[PDB]
Amino acid sequence: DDRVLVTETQVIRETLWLLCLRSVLEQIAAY
Amino acid sequence: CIINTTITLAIVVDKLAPRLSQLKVLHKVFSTGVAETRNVVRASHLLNTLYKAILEYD
Amino acid sequence: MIHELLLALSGYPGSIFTWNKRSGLQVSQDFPFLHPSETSVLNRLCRLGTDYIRFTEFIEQYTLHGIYLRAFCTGLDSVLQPYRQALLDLEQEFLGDPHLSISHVNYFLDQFQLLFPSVMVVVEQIKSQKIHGCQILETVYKHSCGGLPPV
Amino acid sequence: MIHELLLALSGYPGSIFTWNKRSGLQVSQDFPFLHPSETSVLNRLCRLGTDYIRFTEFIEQYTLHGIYLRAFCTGLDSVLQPYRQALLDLEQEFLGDPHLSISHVNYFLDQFQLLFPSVMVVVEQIKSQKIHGCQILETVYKHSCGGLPPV
Repeated sequence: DDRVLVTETQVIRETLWLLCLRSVLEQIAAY
Repeated sequence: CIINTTITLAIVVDKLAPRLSQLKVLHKVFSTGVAETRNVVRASHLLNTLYKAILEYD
Repeated sequence: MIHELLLALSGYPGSIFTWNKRSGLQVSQDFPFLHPSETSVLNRLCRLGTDYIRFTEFIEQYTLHGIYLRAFCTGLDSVLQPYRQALLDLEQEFLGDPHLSISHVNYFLDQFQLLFPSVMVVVEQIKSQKIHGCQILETVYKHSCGGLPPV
Repeated sequence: MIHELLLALSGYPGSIFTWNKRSGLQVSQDFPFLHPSETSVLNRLCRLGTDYIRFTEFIEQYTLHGIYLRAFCTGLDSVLQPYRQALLDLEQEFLGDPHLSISHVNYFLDQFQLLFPSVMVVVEQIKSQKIHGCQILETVYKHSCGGLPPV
């Protein structure tokens, strides 16, 4: 199975736009 | 502060605690302002939900 | 791309922001340089551009006749003035620091996004019912008793 | 491993620091890279993490009802603020010089290690006796005349 392998800081920027990785994101998604 | 100090996941979340708290309230206050047809019952039942939801938080 | 957008929100469409006579302003397709998640907020941002274009096209066309229609368009540009002025500003802020993203640009519109929609059907009622004469001074008044403070 | 620990002391358990619903935070077993003598101080360090987790789980759960219980948790986060702030600092000191060991990290907690334990039974008396109503303003007061200055 292939994956994109995003960097780390890119996630926070994406999270701001929305405002274990599958777990932590799942919570912010609920927001 | 991201483009210009280290910053990672567990820090931005805890920094946003007093916001992700205030946001959860709106998901319950607005849920009663969206679940409903006449224009006088949609506005009365909404405005009355607030005055009830505030007395819960006193 | 910033100065590219600030023109698309002004009434000038290009390759990145195609123009369709029926739907309205919208992004063409996925772009490699930008992220694939922004393709949404822009489409949410264009729902505003379509309003200004369909506004100014009607304003110029003057279409029906009568002074009360001429003056309505004459006044319709006055309420639309803070929209333009607030758009010229966006370029100045981006000219200073080059670390501002589309998020801040989308945030700046804020008030215009919740105003145009309510002032869009007032125009549609005119062009769809041939409201001729002084009867406009009521059709606009019946919508003046709205709840939205900005409107 | 440092930044690994500073998250375990924040409320996020992982492979190195397993989580058990009854006992609490604790180290899984011996690790070859680290020394076999540290397996103790960490267990002494986790006796603090278990407190913060069992704190924040109760704080979120809000559990019993009444405003005086809502406000108690509302205030309970305020006293718990210097704990978090003093934890963010540990990362900064480790970011500077890479010669700091767990000894210094254990030393930094100092005050939190002798505070949480005395402020743990105050919560336990509430959830174990159904202290409803204004009776909290005494159950917390009867423990306010304690000798420990920090408490």
